[PDB]
Amino acid sequence: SEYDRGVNTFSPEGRLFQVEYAIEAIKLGSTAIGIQTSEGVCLAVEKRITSPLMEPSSIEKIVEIDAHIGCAMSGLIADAKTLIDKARVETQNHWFTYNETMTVESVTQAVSNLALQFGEEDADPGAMSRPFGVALLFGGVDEKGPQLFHMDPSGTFVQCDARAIGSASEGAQSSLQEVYHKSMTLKEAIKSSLIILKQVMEEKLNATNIELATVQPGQNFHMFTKEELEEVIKDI
Amino acid sequence: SRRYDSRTTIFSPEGRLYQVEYAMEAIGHAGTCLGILANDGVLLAAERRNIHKLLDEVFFSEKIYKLNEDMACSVAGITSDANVLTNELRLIAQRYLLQYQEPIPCEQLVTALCDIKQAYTQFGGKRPFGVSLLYIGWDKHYGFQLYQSDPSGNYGGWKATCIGNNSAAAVSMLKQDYKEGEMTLKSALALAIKVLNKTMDVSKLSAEKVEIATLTRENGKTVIRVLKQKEVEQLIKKHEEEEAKAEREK
Amino acid sequence: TTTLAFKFRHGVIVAADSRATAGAYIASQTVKKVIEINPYLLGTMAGGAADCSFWERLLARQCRIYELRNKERISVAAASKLLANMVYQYKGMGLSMGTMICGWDKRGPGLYYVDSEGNRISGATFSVGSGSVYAYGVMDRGYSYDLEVEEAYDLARRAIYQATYRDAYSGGSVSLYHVREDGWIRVSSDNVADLHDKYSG
Amino acid sequence: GPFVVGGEDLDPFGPRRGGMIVDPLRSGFPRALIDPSSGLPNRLPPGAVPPGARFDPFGPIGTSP
Amino acid sequence: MEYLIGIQGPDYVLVASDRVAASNIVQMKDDHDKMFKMSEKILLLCVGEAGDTVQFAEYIQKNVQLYKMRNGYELSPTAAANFTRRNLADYLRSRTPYHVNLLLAGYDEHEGPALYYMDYLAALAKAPFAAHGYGAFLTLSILDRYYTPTISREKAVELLRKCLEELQKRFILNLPTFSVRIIDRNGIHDLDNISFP
Amino acid sequence: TQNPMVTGTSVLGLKFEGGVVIAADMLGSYGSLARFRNISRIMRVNNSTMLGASGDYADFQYLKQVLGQMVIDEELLGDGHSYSPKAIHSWLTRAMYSRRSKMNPLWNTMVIGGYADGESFLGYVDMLGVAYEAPSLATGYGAYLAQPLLREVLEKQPVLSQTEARELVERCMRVLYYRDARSYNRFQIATVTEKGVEIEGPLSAETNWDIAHM
Amino acid sequence: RFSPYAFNGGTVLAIAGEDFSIVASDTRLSEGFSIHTRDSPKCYKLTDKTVIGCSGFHGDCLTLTKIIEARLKMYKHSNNKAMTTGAIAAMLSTILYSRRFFPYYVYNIIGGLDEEGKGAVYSFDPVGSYQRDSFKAGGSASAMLQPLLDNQVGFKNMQNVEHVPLSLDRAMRLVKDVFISAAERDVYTGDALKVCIVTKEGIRGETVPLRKD
Amino acid sequence: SYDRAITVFSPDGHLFQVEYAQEAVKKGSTAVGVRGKDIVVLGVEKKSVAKLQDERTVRKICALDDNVCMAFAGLTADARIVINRARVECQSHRLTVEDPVTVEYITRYIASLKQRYTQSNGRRPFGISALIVGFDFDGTPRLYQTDPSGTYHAWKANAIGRGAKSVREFLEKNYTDEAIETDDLTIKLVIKALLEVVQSGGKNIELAVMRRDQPLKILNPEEIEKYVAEIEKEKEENEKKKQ
Amino acid sequence: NQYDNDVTVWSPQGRIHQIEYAMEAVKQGSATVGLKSKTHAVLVALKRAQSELAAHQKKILHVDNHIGISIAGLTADARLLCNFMRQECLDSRFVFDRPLPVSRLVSLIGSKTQIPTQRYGRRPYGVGLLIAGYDDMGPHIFQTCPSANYFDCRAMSIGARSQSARTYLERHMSEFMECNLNELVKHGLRALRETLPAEQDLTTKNVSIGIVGKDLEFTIYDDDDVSPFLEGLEERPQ
Repeated sequence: SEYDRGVNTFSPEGRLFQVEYAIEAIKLGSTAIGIQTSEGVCLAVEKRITSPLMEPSSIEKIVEIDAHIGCAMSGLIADAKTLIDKARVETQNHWFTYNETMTVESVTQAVSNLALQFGEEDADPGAMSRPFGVALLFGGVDEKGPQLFHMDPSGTFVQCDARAIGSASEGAQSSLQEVYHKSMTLKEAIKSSLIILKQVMEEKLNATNIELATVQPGQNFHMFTKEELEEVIKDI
Repeated sequence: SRRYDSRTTIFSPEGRLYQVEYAMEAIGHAGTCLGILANDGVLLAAERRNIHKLLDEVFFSEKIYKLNEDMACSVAGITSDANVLTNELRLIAQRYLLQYQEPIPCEQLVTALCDIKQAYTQFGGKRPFGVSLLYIGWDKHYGFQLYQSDPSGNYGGWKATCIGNNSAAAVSMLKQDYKEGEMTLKSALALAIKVLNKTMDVSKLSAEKVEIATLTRENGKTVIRVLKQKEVEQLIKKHEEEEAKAEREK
Repeated sequence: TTTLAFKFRHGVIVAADSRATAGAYIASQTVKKVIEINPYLLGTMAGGAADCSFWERLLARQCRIYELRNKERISVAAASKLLANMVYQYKGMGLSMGTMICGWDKRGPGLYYVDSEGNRISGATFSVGSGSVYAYGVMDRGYSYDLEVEEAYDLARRAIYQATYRDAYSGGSVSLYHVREDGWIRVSSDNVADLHDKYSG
Repeated sequence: GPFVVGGEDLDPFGPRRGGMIVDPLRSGFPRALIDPSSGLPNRLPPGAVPPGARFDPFGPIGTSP
Repeated sequence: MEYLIGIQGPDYVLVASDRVAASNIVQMKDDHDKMFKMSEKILLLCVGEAGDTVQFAEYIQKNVQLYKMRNGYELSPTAAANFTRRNLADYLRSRTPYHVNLLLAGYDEHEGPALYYMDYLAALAKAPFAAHGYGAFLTLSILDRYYTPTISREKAVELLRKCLEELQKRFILNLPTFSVRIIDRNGIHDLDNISFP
Repeated sequence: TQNPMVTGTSVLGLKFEGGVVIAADMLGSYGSLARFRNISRIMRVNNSTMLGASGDYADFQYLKQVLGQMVIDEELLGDGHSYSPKAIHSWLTRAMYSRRSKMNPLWNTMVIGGYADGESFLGYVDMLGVAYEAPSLATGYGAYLAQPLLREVLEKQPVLSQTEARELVERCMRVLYYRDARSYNRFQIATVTEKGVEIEGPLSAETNWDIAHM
Repeated sequence: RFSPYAFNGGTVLAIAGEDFSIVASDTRLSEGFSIHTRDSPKCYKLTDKTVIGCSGFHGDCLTLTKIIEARLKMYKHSNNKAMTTGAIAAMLSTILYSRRFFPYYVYNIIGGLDEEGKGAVYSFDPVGSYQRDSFKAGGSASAMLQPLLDNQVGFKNMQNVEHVPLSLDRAMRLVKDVFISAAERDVYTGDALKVCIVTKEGIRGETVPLRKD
Repeated sequence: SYDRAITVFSPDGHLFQVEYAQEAVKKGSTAVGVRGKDIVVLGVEKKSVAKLQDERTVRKICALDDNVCMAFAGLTADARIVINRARVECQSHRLTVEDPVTVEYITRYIASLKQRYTQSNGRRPFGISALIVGFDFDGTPRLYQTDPSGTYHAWKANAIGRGAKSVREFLEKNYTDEAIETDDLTIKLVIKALLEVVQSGGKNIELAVMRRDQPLKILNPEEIEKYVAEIEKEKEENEKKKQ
Repeated sequence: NQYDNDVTVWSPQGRIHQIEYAMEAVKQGSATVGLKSKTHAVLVALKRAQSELAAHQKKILHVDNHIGISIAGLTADARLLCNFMRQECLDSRFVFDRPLPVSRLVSLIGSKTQIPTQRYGRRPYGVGLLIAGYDDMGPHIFQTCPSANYFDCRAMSIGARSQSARTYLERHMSEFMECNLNELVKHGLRALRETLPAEQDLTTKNVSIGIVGKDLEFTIYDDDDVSPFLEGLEERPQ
């Protein structure tokens, strides 16, 4: 039933079946929220711990692409590993060639150029047999100031002022539309992100249920520690 | 192209590889191969499924193949796949000897062939080899050994095992009758004869329907020899005499 | 070219000259022969300037990738091994590099000498370049593991100064670096004429 | 040939030659390589012109016998 | 030039090597170990071209340790020596040849002590004693004169000291210190360095 | 080409008001031997470009074939775009540099003359990929024997008419016949103008031998 | 045999000011004892703030300039912005090292303005070894002009001399004078001097005749 | 030359081949790993005891290096391939880095290999889950678990294979800081967790122990039976405290 | 049916359904309009935003100094095609030192996009392009299709609800030729606005303009550079 069609067949509506199925697969992931302000970018992801014997510190849904770029992922994290490695290698290659830092848009474009590079026929061994099942939120600070980007397995990437990905991306985006404004500060962005995460998460928000990282002008990628998270969740 | 593909290396909804199970059914339809490990040696006892009055005499053995100076194997399943696998086994043994100037340990050879089998069961789109193998040999690390390999690529060491037709009954008989640590080659041969007699119930046991090979150490050398017709006839005669004595004493 | 590095109780002292020559012609007197690979790793230039710069920049890229992947800084031994394996693939093709990889890691101060021929040796004191013999003599006469920081600075400066005095391909200014547990610092950059005034005078 | 670098910058004695910087003009690049016999009906003997001596070509490049 | 020497007794192998790493006319290292521990009872001693020695020795070491990890037991010294010879011979005619001179010392639980000699051309020879380098010329005669197959480890150390004293007296190279190791049924034991201050 | 076998001697180029003129002798030399005395070393590329080459004649024939095929393809497209003399010069430079970088050079030095959009083009390409434009050109021995006279005239008179350019070219050809041992007294003169490319020949130069009595 | 290289002459000079950069070269192309042409400038405009000077083997110079132009266009497409002078210098270093075993016989000097608006000058060896300098002479007359720039711009071997910041007019006069001296003593330098002045208002070219002998 | 896409997305966003590989893992024998303060214990159930089989050849616990060892549940041959590749990677890392691997590094390598086999043409995903334990250079005990999809996590105690849900519930109810205070306590905890799904009372248990800077040690049946007898003694102690 | 899953399978009616599905993919994208005068070629694209907090997707891309394109359909396919075109233009400038003619680039695009429509396991490029260029033949407007067919157009519109834009372009094609730059851009903006519902109006956020001409390189006006072109546009006639 799943081999009736190739990986590169269009639907009668003009959509590739596999890309739509990967978009569906995204909605099973944990919710991630990115907010871009004039003071920086903040990323918040639900860890979604399954068992208390599990160590939440081993879950890495926020990663450091470079000193000025961070990535939040939702969907199939094992699929996001290779994309994150490609992003890191691209940033290092750009530094080697040009002695400068990549812009967030160029990194997102380089990662998105890998999305549709799948297919059975006319493919080298080791090529991708299917699209990726992850949505990436790229947040960073470059010469154009802090910027937030969203990428999906369709290969499309756009700039976002504030976006949510994952299972609760519909309710969170509606909440993001109300709370967000252009004059928002970084502290306000973090507080609103944590409030929306608490609203959408099944379990009670705490210092181990979530990840939170920030990138600011003049400061590297910074992942919040447990004491900082405890301080932020003190009053919400 | 996609329409004609059989997808031989895909999982089933229950986590099963159908081609491997079908190859194992093919194994179950093959002839009985028996292996017993003793203190002073290890033997193979295969059933001759190639029987006909117009068939010519076999060169060395129909189902028992020498792999190197210290190892021999017996095959159950598709014959030509068995030929391919035995050629590959000999190649692996010679490659190890070339690299290290020492005879290969038995488990390493079994592991190499099982790796080839697993590679066929995982990728390539080809059907798996429908052969199960019994391995006997001697090496400086573990002495006399007996191994069994599956078309899936799974192997394991044994003291006594059987593959092919009526293998479950033979396994039960060996479980009942094999004595760990007390077996001699003579008692092992008697047990092999009785197990072949009981399992091959449709055809009465004769020296022309079974092939027996033993592996012994003789003054620092490994001796792999196939029992002659008179020797197997004497073994069958002793088994029948013991059976008649038991019948009288009951 | 004269580059030297030695380990003592307060880290690794790295010193170098700054003269680049093309035949008998001085192309530049302001060459940065100490390569700041990372905030924790240093390298030296001796031989081909382009070769050393390119391959140590590749090493810097590799170390940054390693830190990103493993979430931990690479060690001095691992970085030197990476550079040696990188340069061994082009052995016999004409690359001329002699470099010292200096840093501080979990094992303490580290100092490895890596050349394009394939050598990779850990040691206490090293000297590379055409003027390395004079620097070796002076440093060995004045070296001790129990040196004070200012004494180590003076020893490195004096050794490089003597090497530039005796070597025709060494000159310019002496660049001094100190590798400490929390990264390296650029100590100074003193012109050879000022050192001549200080020492002879 | 003239693209040698780092040989003499690493060890005072040894087969390798070259400074820290690549410069063909400073490493015996021919520049305008002219035969001493150019412009002559006969070829000059080996060693006729001592190196470092003021020499005027007898003709342009390409007129070597 | 670097110096290796191996002496095999009834139940031990004694090996030694110079600790000098030299560039041009300068000794860059005074304590440089040339012995690679292949296994719990195998030592590989390698000299030759810069870079080639470490690359080849570490490749062989990793392969031997991989064998031990995969099979649960260790390679015998004979098998390890033959594997090393096969790899060196394969690399001899390839695009990446290794110019290395090797001494393999090992103890086998069944075969006993063993010492193997390999030149850069990858010809393997089993010897009761062997040496490598220019210092081999000055010490192989002493070894021939004084070695006996039943030599004890104390007398073996004395004979090695005699060879190193001859190296001090007659060799033109400065080889002041030597690392000494012994392999027996209990493994590899590091003996005191033989030095000439 | 490692060893050129049959070679051509100097090729001259000169710009005038209204077009360019190119001259080359009709001799292919096998070493010192004048073996092929009726070959053409000037080709018409298209209606606005002409080409003359020195050096290996087989390589010149190969380049002529390739360039002719390119022109045929571009005219097959029929979209109103045609290769300019500058475009041909650039393509030739790229091809020569690519051949030189593979250690398999095309042993030729070519002169490209053209007239497009009311401006003359004169281009030089050598076997190493060295290219430039100049109001006058001369390869081989003409670089020493013909170039000084053209440069002198252009320094006195920067702009020449067609008649003056042809007369100067004839004088340079006569000098080359006098002083070049690989030259011949049978040459062609090719002109490109607003009317197209016109190749004239064979032509001979009037020679004086009165210094033989001195 | 076959030589894939030739020396075509040409001297390239660059001086970096506080708010300006000057790149200058002669326009004579030669080979052996002959002159290919008297109008062949060695200065190429890369961006609105960067000018490169290439001397040496002329075919390599042409190929390298074309490759640099293509790479600048590729960067502008991929990054939606123009390359900076330092980025161009690093990219050129990588490009030159890409041919380490068959080098571009090119002497490269990059002159322009950095991100702070200050003049920047980068000198390159044929295999990509480069550093930032305040002034540099490259080509056939580099050995003649470098000590004079050291004396006059760097105020070296001079005492009781104030290190006055270098002005545009003084730098232009100095460049013209040093190229006049080079044309006097160097046989490959002459027939013109082309000067490119990189300021925040754009790039300005100027031509000065030299002797033709 | 076979380039068929085997693992593809379903309309609901599911990778059916990966789910079937996980189902194949669910049919394997139960493997239990528990992290302690100074020790790491791996316990694997034997599905059946043949009495005619050389037990040394069917061990489900193996060492990847001198500091890392793993257990598995699922397809034995795929596990053998994965173990061989992990051992080769450990040797390569010891070569290039001149340092022994960390548990996280080899776990990452194994997980990346599995993910590669879930997204490459002409092959099916591995049908094994792994429990990778070991000690880092600083001496910190580590326990990781991989799955056919290629995702890994760190754990204090975990169980894979058949009956893994009940064993994991038992570990959740029983894993305490005072239950791993001593090495014998950790061993008894692992044996008790295994006993919740296996029969024969410790006869069907293969138990391994790895200590700080010590080689991996396999308990003989005598030690396992002694521990089972001690566990029965503690059961009788609970009985006497009840009444 | 059984003929709509492979690009190598003809139907009994002499049609290939996968190509038509890719054409539907093109029809799914937002509308863009291309039109040219005697001296200029203009692309006006109606950008779309995923959400109120998301920036509008790029629709006009730089190819060369004389060529720009506007995309409609799969964005990754559009980026692949744009990279191929950029490489072709760079190769042309490297080999011949002249800009690549627009028609020859469009022919190359068609040749490249025809290959996947005839090989098993490949799929048609699910993007349609409007190409604006200027060369020796003047300004050009070109339209490419997933069917690998391309058209030379006086004006064209592709994307969702492009039929109204095409009708407006049909009406005003007679005067498109003699318009100046501002008039031509206003005509294109009116055609693009014809695709919008009544409650929606053209603003500086969802309008992107690309212009190339005789003395003007290809330039993209996106947010604040669009206001001069938007200024002067009358209200919707309804």
